[PDB]
Amino acid sequence: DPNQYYKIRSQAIHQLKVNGEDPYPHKFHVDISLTDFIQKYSHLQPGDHLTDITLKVAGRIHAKRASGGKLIFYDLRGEGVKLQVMANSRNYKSEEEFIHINNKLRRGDIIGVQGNPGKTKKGELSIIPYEITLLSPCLHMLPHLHFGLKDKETRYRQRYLDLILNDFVRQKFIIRSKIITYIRSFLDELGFLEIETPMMNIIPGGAVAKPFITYHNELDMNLYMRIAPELYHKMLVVGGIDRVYEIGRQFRNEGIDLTHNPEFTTCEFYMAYADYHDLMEITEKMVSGMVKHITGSYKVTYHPDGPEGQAYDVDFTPPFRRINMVEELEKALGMKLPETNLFETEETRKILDDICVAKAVECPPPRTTARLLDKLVGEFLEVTCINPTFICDHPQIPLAKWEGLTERFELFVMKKEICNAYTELNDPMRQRQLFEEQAKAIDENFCTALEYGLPPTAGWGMGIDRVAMFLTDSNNIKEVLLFPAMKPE
Amino acid sequence: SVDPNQYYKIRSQAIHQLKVNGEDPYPHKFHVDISLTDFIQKYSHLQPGDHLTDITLKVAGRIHAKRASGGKLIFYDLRGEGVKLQVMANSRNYKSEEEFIHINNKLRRGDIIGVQGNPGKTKKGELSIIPYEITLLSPCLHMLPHLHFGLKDKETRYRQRYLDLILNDFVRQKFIIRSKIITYIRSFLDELGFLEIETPMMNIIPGGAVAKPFITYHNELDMNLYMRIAPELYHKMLVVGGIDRVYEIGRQFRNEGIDLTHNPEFTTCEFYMAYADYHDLMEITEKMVSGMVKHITGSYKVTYHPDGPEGQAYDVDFTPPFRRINMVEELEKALGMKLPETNLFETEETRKILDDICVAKAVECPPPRTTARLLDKLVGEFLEVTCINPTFICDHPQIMPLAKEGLTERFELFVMKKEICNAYTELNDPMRQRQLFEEQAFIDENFCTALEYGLPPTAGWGMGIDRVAMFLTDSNNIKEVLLFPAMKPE
Ligand SMILES: CC(=O)NCCCC[C@H](N)C(=O)O
Ligand SMILES: CC(=O)NCCCC[C@H](N)C(=O)O
Repeated sequence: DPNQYYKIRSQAIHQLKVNGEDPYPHKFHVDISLTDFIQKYSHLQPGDHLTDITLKVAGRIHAKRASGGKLIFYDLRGEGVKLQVMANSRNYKSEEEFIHINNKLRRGDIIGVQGNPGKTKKGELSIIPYEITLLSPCLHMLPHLHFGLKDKETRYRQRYLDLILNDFVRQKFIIRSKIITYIRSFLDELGFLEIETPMMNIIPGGAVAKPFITYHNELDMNLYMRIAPELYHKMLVVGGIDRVYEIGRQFRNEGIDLTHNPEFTTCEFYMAYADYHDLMEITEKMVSGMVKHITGSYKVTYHPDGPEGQAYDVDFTPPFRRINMVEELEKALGMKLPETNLFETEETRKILDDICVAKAVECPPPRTTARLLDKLVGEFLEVTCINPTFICDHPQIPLAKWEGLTERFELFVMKKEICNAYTELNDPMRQRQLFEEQAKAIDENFCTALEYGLPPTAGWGMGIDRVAMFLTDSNNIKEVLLFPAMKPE
Repeated sequence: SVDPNQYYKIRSQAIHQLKVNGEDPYPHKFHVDISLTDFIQKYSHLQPGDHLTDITLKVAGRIHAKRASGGKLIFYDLRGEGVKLQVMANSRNYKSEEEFIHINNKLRRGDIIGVQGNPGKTKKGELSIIPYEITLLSPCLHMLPHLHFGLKDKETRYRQRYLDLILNDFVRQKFIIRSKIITYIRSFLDELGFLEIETPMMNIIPGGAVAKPFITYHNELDMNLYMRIAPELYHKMLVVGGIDRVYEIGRQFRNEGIDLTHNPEFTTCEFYMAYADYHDLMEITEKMVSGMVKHITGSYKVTYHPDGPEGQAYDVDFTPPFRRINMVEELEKALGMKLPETNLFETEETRKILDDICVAKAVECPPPRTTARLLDKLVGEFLEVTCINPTFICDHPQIMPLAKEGLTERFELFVMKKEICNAYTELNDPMRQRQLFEEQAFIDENFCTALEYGLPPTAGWGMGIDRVAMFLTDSNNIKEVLLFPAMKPE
């Protein structure tokens, strides 16, 4: 069993220490990465052996296949590449020390290799070791070679084991970092200032979201983990920093599952003297440019239900489809809806309720205008948004800006919102009124800031984790979080 | 005269009157054709008296000064993006004389406005825009300080950062530099093949030690969580997983006192590199720091005022190579004497030798006068305060960790007598680490298990972004480099 293997191996390692062969006190200086070792010496023809060149490589042993006792082959792994170590007893420092190192090494051990490049008769590039050094043994039993960790729960609870055994996982978080790095580069080149704003607030945000509450001792007061940096960003726009963005963590005290995590990453930027239409060009350039630069093409494949399930083609080629919500809902329903400034009335609500019935689009027991419109929008518009599609001018039925239609777009990809933009409010009187009525159902410092004068501004937000899922062909959030929150063992 | 509250009430009335009259400024939208900065670059070559009636442009900004020059002419000092441009509102050139007076009498100091007009330069030689139409966009409802005065009261600057940014341009340039420091680090490490990662800020076990943590309660899991102080354990688990070069520039949290050099949240950078030791990271730190200073500021030489502008100015020279000193030997050379052999630093006999030394050289040490604390004060007064230029101080004795001949393998880089970053050779013996976590006043068994799968020889590196931003913005408290610093209750 795995526990016995662990007890046996830990004993053998303890014995190596008392014998003065402690593997850990060693430090190993690599002369060439495995990736570069391949590049330089992949041109050698079968049977080559560069006796003159001695180099030091390191990596993790994934396979050990003997060939009589005079020859052992190791599958040395690292950086996502493979390199064969052909341990030939003749070529080792001595026969006695060749036997001794092979006796102690097991699958999974970290080792450094000093030897000469070369290609075997079968033609696979190798390094012929003059000396192999154990640097850090693997004390636990790993799965059988071509087996691995299929159990997602284990993969998520032991990410280091997941990366040791599954190369596709490493490529995911490389993709994740390239997304964040691309956003910074795109926005920096537009003159945006990357900023950091408080993650702990003296009062909870004016938003529907159960918060993380923590207590500050010296202040004798509770602090609240942030849900978003918006109000800090607009205070800086008032201060004269016209273009600000922040790619940082947000916190929500809610339920954990395959699509929700208590901490997650968002990007927000605010741009003075812009409206939601100006941000549509920017969103199209960034998102499309991001996809092509990272993946090599404008067309991506996504598996909403797993590799075995259906596969959707997603075409990020510009221009992205644009739609005005009400007009397209009318065109999709084949009927004219009430004029947009009569959407608060109870007569319009009835009409929507009837429409949902007549087309078998059932609504939550709360059959309101907001909910009947939500499920109509979802069933007739959002579901058709396979390619990147801007959905704009949503009915108010409360922030944003104003003939009954909100100044805004949401960008949908694979039937889901990945980012959205708003034209911002700057009337300090109106912003105040919202706060005080919201507080009966307030940020005094932010109201004051608007009293000094916020210019016309446009806001923009994106959920990074969702974007990482769609571009890594992942269908749960635990695949794109290095150490996802997990329910108790 | 008018006090600030009365000004606010009058202005609020006036702006409400504008809405009553169908002249609401806020719903107005204004697209800018060119930024004030590019405006100056593109038309500063013009000569005095010029007026380009052939070009109409839309600029915008905040009114800082309004100077009437007769009944038909008004001058506005318009500022934005850290630059300034004069608006010469000549009633003759305005759309109409009646609209000209109407708008100018609404406008006050601090109002945000959009200007549509022609470039030009007056007879005195000030580049200006000649408005055809000025638009009120967002009025400043509060009274600002007089033009050449401002906000010197530090507390008001920190509590109302927007007003500090409106009135003080040196404040904008500080946070521009701050952002360039972080961006430069990302660029430097990204070139060396590092993977920028994100690790949990919320832990289920209190991390580290001697760091009172922020505690928060997760409702669904019915459990307490702890805000992180360092990402280190998560990083090394990723090195175990084969990601050999990782870094994270993120926020750390300490439940501590709030003062001019302590903030409950702060930014650190850490990276871990497999198959490297602290020596390998010395050349990396040197290149990164020297190149950073020169790139951002234009030279290796920086001037720092640790006591304020009207204080001693220090010349800090980042020219490579940085001075390197081994702690014990240079301490021996500075004190002019031989110290006990390094293996004997845990003996009462060594503690008395150091006590006798501290007394003989008037190195005050507050009880308890242990060896670790006696050595720290001797080092501070004979080495650390000598390090004006960037200086590596290395091989500190162990009596002064879970780090790695009685001398731990690390270097601290000191600038202006204080540590800006440090590096350690990491420990990878799992059997050791499991016992070393058994220091108390908990144990991360998940991290102990990960090491049991095998961590290669690794080296860690850590830097406080805030202190570095302080030294490069000529700031001497931490609130100057934090956009919204924590402030005691008002
Ligand atoms: C008016 C408004 O909704 N402001 C919020 C910030 C701007 C929108 C952006 N998409 C966001 O909230 O992230
Ligand atoms: C051995 C040790 O103290 N490790 C801690 C993490 C590595 C050092 C790094 N410079 C840091 O603590 O930030």
